[PDB]
Amino acid sequence: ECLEIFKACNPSNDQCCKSSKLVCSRKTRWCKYQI
Amino acid sequence: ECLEIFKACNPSNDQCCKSSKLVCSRKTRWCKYQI
Amino acid sequence: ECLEIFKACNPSNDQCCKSSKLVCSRKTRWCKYQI
Amino acid sequence: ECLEIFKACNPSNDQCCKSSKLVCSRKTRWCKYQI
Amino acid sequence: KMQKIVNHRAFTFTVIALILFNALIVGIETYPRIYADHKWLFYRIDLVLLWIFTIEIAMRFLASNPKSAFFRSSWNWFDFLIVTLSLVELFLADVEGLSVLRILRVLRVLRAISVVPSLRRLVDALVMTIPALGNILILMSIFFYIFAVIGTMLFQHVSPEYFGNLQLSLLTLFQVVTLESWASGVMRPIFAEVPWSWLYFVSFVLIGTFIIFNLFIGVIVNNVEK
Amino acid sequence: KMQKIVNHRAFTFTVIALILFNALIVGIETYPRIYADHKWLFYRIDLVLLWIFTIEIAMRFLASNPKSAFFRSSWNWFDFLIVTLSLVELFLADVEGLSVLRILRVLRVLRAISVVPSLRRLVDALVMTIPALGNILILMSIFFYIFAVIGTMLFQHVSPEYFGNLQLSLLTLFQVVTLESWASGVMRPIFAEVPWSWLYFVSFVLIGTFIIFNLFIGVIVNNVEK
Amino acid sequence: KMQKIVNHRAFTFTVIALILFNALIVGIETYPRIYADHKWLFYRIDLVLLWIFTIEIAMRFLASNPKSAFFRSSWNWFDFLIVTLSLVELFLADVEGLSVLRILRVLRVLRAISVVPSLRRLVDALVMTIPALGNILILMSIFFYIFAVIGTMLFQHVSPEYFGNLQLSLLTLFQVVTLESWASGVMRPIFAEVPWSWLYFVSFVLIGTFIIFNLFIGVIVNNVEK
Amino acid sequence: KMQKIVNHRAFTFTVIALILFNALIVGIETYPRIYADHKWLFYRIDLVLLWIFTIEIAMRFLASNPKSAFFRSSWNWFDFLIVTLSLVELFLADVEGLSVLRILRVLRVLRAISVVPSLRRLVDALVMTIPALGNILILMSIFFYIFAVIGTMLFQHVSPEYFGNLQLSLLTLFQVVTLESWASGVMRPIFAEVPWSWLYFVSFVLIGTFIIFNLFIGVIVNNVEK
Ligand SMILES: CCCCCCCC/C=C/CCCCCCCC(=O)O[C@@H](COC(=O)CCCCCCCCCCCCCCC)COP(=O)([O-])OCC[N+](C)(C)C
Ligand SMILES: CCCCCCCC/C=C/CCCCCCCC(=O)O[C@@H](COC(=O)CCCCCCCCCCCCCCC)COP(=O)([O-])OCC[N+](C)(C)C
Ligand SMILES: CCCCCCCC/C=C/CCCCCCCC(=O)O[C@@H](COC(=O)CCCCCCCCCCCCCCC)COP(=O)([O-])OCC[N+](C)(C)C
Ligand SMILES: CCCCCCCC/C=C/CCCCCCCC(=O)O[C@@H](COC(=O)CCCCCCCCCCCCCCC)COP(=O)([O-])OCC[N+](C)(C)C
Ligand SMILES: CCCCCCCC/C=C/CCCCCCCC(=O)O[C@@H](COC(=O)CCCCCCCCCCCCCCC)COP(=O)([O-])OCC[N+](C)(C)C
Ligand SMILES: CCCCCCCC/C=C/CCCCCCCC(=O)O[C@@H](COC(=O)CCCCCCCCCCCCCCC)COP(=O)([O-])OCC[N+](C)(C)C
Ligand SMILES: CCCCCCCC/C=C/CCCCCCCC(=O)O[C@@H](COC(=O)CCCCCCCCCCCCCCC)COP(=O)([O-])OCC[N+](C)(C)C
Ligand SMILES: CCCCCCCC/C=C/CCCCCCCC(=O)O[C@@H](COC(=O)CCCCCCCCCCCCCCC)COP(=O)([O-])OCC[N+](C)(C)C
Ligand SMILES: CCCCCCCC/C=C\CCCCCCCC(=O)O[C@@H](COC(=O)CCCCCCCCCCCCCCC)COP(=O)([O-])OCC[N+](C)(C)C
Ligand SMILES: CCCCCCCC/C=C\CCCCCCCC(=O)O[C@@H](COC(=O)CCCCCCCCCCCCCCC)COP(=O)([O-])OCC[N+](C)(C)C
Ligand SMILES: CCCCCCCC/C=C\CCCCCCCC(=O)O[C@@H](COC(=O)CCCCCCCCCCCCCCC)COP(=O)([O-])OCC[N+](C)(C)C
Ligand SMILES: CCCCCCCC/C=C\CCCCCCCC(=O)O[C@@H](COC(=O)CCCCCCCCCCCCCCC)COP(=O)([O-])OCC[N+](C)(C)C
Repeated sequence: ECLEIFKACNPSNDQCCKSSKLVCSRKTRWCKYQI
Repeated sequence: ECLEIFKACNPSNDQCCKSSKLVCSRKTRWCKYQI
Repeated sequence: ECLEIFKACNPSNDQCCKSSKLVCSRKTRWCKYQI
Repeated sequence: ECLEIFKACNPSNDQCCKSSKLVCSRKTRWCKYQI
Repeated sequence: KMQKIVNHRAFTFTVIALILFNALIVGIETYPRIYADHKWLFYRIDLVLLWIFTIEIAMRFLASNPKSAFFRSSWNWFDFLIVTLSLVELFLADVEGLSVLRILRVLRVLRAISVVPSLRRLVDALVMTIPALGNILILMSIFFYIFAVIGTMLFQHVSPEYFGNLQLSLLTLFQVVTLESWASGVMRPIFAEVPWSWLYFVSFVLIGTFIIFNLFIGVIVNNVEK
Repeated sequence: KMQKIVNHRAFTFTVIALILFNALIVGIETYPRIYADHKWLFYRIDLVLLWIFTIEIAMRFLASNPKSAFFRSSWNWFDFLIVTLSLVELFLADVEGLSVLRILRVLRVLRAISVVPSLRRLVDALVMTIPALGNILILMSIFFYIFAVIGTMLFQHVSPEYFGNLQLSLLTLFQVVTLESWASGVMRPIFAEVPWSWLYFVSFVLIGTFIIFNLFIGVIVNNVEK
Repeated sequence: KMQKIVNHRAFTFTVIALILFNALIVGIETYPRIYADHKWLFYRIDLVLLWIFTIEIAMRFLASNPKSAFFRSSWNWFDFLIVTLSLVELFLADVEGLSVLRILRVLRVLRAISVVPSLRRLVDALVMTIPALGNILILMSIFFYIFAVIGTMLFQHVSPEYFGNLQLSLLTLFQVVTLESWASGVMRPIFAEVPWSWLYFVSFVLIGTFIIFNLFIGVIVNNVEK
Repeated sequence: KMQKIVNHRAFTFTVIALILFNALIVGIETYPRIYADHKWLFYRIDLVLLWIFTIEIAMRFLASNPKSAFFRSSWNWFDFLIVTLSLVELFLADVEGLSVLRILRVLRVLRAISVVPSLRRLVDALVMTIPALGNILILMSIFFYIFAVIGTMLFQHVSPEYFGNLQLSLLTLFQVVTLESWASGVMRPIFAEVPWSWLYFVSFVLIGTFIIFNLFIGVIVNNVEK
């Protein structure tokens, strides 16, 4: 399952659900929104 | 006949009467005085 | 005779008496003192 | 014997006693301390 | 119900200490050597500081007449906006840095003016006395505009670096009212081509000064009197 | 008979809008790209503005005690002369531009000082307080003259660019009272040849300053008092 | 018992003469020619001066309420410390000169302010009126810090000579509040690369000035009033 | 017996006209073309002016209480000395010009301050208020001396053009209190070699300013009060 916002994502494997237009990052070591 | 001041003159054909020392121009598209 | 001070001297011929240590000039066209 | 502080030392022959860690100089022509 | 006296000298000095510490850390982080190494440490420090400031503003909000406005004080607005924009880096889009978010962390230092009573008291008047000027600012603006338009339309082809545009020359006219080599870098090289230019600068440097000077005197008989 | 109240807040704000619009248009027309293209449009706009300002001044004249002077107010004189000289481009000889008529269109903006009551009120005093200075201006003029003559007759052969003429050096002495590199561009290179010149500049820079400064203080005890 | 009146106009003027003579001698000794030759003479003069000043301070101490403090007057402290550090060259380690002891001999001249009653009276107020400023100094310090941090983190790679470090740029920001070619040496060459930099400088030069200026006015309504 | 009223508005205006005419002529004679040609005419004009001024001062002397002092007024002393030194060119040794006698003819213009009542009245106070300063001048002199000695003994080998001598650097310290490129021409190139020099200049520029500024305020609470 794809986690939402404020979720410890992975630099290599992006789990950021694309349904809510998200893009995992490494700066904050978690998932945030995309524009 | 030669028109006086404030008269829509022509850039090519100057109708500015020379009796009153006039010189037609194009800037204001009419006839004005000369000095 | 040699004239004293304030005397119309001559640029060529100096009449400035040397007894009173004088030297005729041309700037003021007369004789003045010397130091 | 080795003199202590404030003693007219010699530029060539240093009499500054080394027990009190002293070094004779020439600037003040006497013996002072060393650090 | 948060109706106890929770904000006293000790809490205020905790706040001040945190502000000074954030200032020190933002200062340090401007060294490349000292940064590359402890990057992680600096980032996590910043995170903790951000949270401890957010909860600070939150306590400030709640503990004091929540249903009441609380928004009268411009200061509280300042703190609010700073914390908001700084958090948005966490819950919004793409606002990493780009030479604009770090300025926010730095500006975070101004709260040192909000805390210290004397500083706030001073800045209050130092601001309120702007509308006192009012007109004179409009006069200087009109003069700047006139002189900028004229300088453009005249010297736009002789000195394209100082009077190239309506604004490129609005900058020259600003450097010339502070008197920075307006005679050795700005004018002396123009006055060599258009020989009647000595008017333009001289005239400006007089009027400009004459205006500025008077502004000065003004704000005196508005203060030294009372 | 034009004896009704035809000049009120609405009409004044129409006038102000027209002035601001002419300002904006004169600003824009200082861009070559934006000009070459819409040349005709700009010219015709200017024509309409000129007419709508002439009829403005005409209404101002007629509607208010025509047989009476109406010429007391220096301002009305200013507007009158501006509109006259700007119309003369239409009924006179050869006054196209020649880097002198456009300055008139620009100067047309100053009427923004005539309209706004506060601005007129301010400029009134800011002018009236010139004759207050009076003397000090004469003193500075005498000093400038003395120092310019001396600098000429002394350095006219060492620095022909700064002290070449009675006026070419009246400009140097002006750049040196504003303190623009008077020690690094004006003096330092002269002081290298005539070694006793350090007097001339130093002396000036003192007296000049001492004079200017006092002028300053003067206009304070003429204003801050009352 | 030293309880007679041993300090009167004559003794004070002896002290003043000695101070002026030490000033003259320290001035002279700054000429290499005049120094190499009479080295011995200069050194021995300095020795005698040092002793005659030490015994001076010693008399000052003893003759006036020894058991009493005598240390209230900051001045006596100044003289004391000067003489101490200057003697230490004789009874301590290695303190020949090294571009730091000679500054002490020179500073020895300031006692000319301690002796002359009017000078001491003046310096007293000229100092006491510093704490009056107080805040404004803190405000200027905060502003300097903010602007220095920002300038560093922004231009640290475009102008490494002016904004290279947190302090290397704390110097640029000082040269720019005095308005030394901040537009021709500091900004003009940066504004060529980062085109939005014109904000940074302009903003500074405004606020800075606006702050400084007000400080000025402040210290007036603190003095000209009373 | 010269006891009639021989000095009235008409005579005063004759004097003023003569002064202005001598001013104009001395101005003109500073043009080489206009001089070579009419040399004789200019010289004879100068002669007549000199005589008509000598007899002027002579009438002033005689007609007014000769046996009385008449020497109280410093002004009469000024006119006297000017006319004396200018005549001495006729009855003394070798004083043609040598870049020093012509300065006298020029200075002859200052009498325009003696004649005009308002100008004399103004200069009177503008001078009398110097002793008011007094101390502050001594303080600035002491500071200049200290800083000049230190700068010499420190930078005399790094910057021999600015700090070469006790006086060669007394000039640099004067150019640096007026803030002429003291950071771009004086310091920036030194600070590159002796890296701890940033103290010296900074410190100066602060104290110097702090002193000067206060002097300013001083002369205000000495005037604006009364
Ligand atoms: C009470 C009454 C108050 C009186 C006040 C009087 C003020 C009256 C106000 C007059 C308004 C001035 C009109 C400016 C016209 C600009 C339009 C333009 O052509 O821009 C050009 C670009 O260049 C720019 O980017 C424009 C930058 C804004 C101009 C800033 C000057 C503001 C003057 C205010 C001075 C304030 C004082 C100064 C000190 C603070 C665009 O043209 P282009 O380059 O050829 O490119 C093609 C167009 N394109 C880019 C769209 C594709
Ligand atoms: C009441 C409210 C207070 C107002 C204060 C607000 C500000 C007050 C006024 C501000 C405006 C000041 C304008 C500065 C003049 C600049 C002239 C210049 O140098 O350009 C040209 C001057 O051209 C000449 O030949 C000399 C003529 C002088 C022009 C005078 C303009 C009219 C001023 C009347 C103003 C009315 C004042 C009314 C104000 C009251 C020089 O270049 P050029 O001509 O090309 O020369 C040849 C070049 N070539 C070699 C390539 C051929
Ligand atoms: C109460 C008492 C008040 C006291 C005030 C004292 C003032 C006393 C007033 C003294 C008057 C000064 C006389 C100047 C003589 C100039 C004549 C001349 O030779 O010109 C030359 C050209 O050069 C020019 O074009 C002349 C420019 C005008 C001079 C401007 C200086 C005004 C000094 C005012 C300073 C004001 C203060 C400064 C700051 C505002 C012409 O000579 P030429 O080059 O060889 O060429 C051949 C001649 N030709 C050209 C005709 C063919
Ligand atoms: C009461 C009303 C207030 C008055 C205030 C108004 C202003 C007050 C005064 C204003 C005038 C100030 C004049 C500045 C002096 C400049 C000197 C200079 O540098 O030129 C020369 C100095 O020549 C020397 O040899 C040094 C002698 C000093 C000259 C002093 C002039 C007399 C000043 C008395 C004034 C009386 C003051 C009375 C005023 C009251 C330098 O060049 P040079 O000589 O060629 O050197 C060799 C060159 N060579 C290498 C090519 C050979
Ligand atoms: C009421 C509240 C008041 C608000 C005031 C806010 C003030 C807040 C205070 C903030 C404090 C600022 C922290 C600076 C961190 C420096 C540490 C450092 O890295 O140094 C570096 C060297 O460089 C140096 O030598 C340091 C020089 C001292 C810095 C001077 C700036 C003072 C800022 C005050 C401005 C005052 C105003 C300006 C005008 C007077 C060391 O790092 P490195 O080079 O990589 O070498 C390896 C490390 N090593 C050297 C140890 C081996
Ligand atoms: C209440 C107490 C009084 C406060 C007074 C204390 C001081 C007051 C404030 C002091 C701080 C002032 C900061 C100066 C701004 C500098 C901007 C700059 O030039 O850098 C960059 C601007 O980047 C841009 O793109 C333009 C955006 C403007 C930035 C505005 C910052 C926010 C200001 C809000 C402040 C809030 C004010 C609240 C204060 C109240 C330029 O470089 P770059 O971006 O890299 O450009 C491209 C470079 N390249 C070519 C390599 C790509
Ligand atoms: C209440 C108390 C007041 C406190 C005030 C403290 C003042 C205390 C006063 C201190 C007096 C300073 C002593 C200077 C010694 C100079 C002697 C010398 O060696 O000259 C040298 C030449 O160089 C010169 O020509 C000398 C020029 C005069 C020096 C001017 C500085 C005045 C300092 C005042 C500053 C005033 C403030 C500045 C702003 C106005 C000569 O040496 P030489 O080159 O090797 O050549 C061989 C010698 N020979 C030339 C003879 C053959
Ligand atoms: C109460 C009346 C008011 C007084 C106001 C009057 C004025 C107030 C004071 C005025 C005097 C101010 C002196 C300025 C300092 C200059 C230092 C400098 O730059 O030179 C050297 C600093 O050498 C160093 O190593 C740094 C040490 C700092 C020296 C501090 C001096 C003591 C100040 C205490 C003063 C006590 C204050 C007491 C005043 C009260 C730099 O050169 P260098 O060392 O050679 O460096 C290496 C060069 N190399 C590369 C070739 C190797
Ligand atoms: C706005 C008020 C002005 C005042 C006027 C006063 C008298 C007016 C004086 C002269 C008037 C006319 C001068 C004759 C020359 C005109 C044309 C010309 O050729 O210029 C020439 C010189 O012209 C100058 O250098 C201007 C002199 C500047 C005076 C500044 C005094 C400041 C007053 C202080 C205010 C403080 C006290 C308060 C008093 C207000 C330059 O051109 P050129 O020589 O032919 O050179 C050939 C071209 N080339 C340069 C490329 C080589
Ligand atoms: C107007 C009042 C003056 C004050 C005098 C004070 C003491 C007078 C001091 C010295 C007096 C005489 C100096 C001896 C040298 C004279 C001849 C000479 O050769 O000059 C030499 C140095 O001369 C200077 O550099 C001048 C020093 C400037 C002092 C400015 C102090 C400002 C006071 C601050 C006012 C604010 C506080 C208020 C106080 C008022 C230069 O020539 P040179 O060395 O031979 O070099 C060879 C030629 N070469 C240069 C091409 C290489
Ligand atoms: C802080 C307050 C500001 C006021 C704003 C006022 C209006 C704001 C005006 C313009 C606003 C925006 C300008 C449009 C351009 C923006 C981006 C840009 O490209 O800049 C351009 C021009 O930009 C400038 O030159 C800045 C103009 C300086 C105005 C200073 C006025 C001082 C007010 C007086 C205060 C005293 C009175 C009191 C009033 C306060 C430069 O970049 P470029 O052209 O693309 O060049 C290409 C890159 N290159 C440079 C390497 C070649
Ligand atoms: C007098 C009062 C001072 C205040 C201190 C404040 C904090 C003190 C800050 C720093 C203190 C010590 C700095 C650490 C470095 C020291 C040694 C050093 O190497 O210097 C270095 C930097 O040093 C500077 O650049 C000086 C910074 C100037 C501060 C001016 C602030 C004005 C305050 C505003 C007053 C208005 C508000 C009112 C507040 C009063 C330079 O040397 P380097 O980097 O090694 O370079 C190698 C050699 N090289 C240069 C040839 C390449």
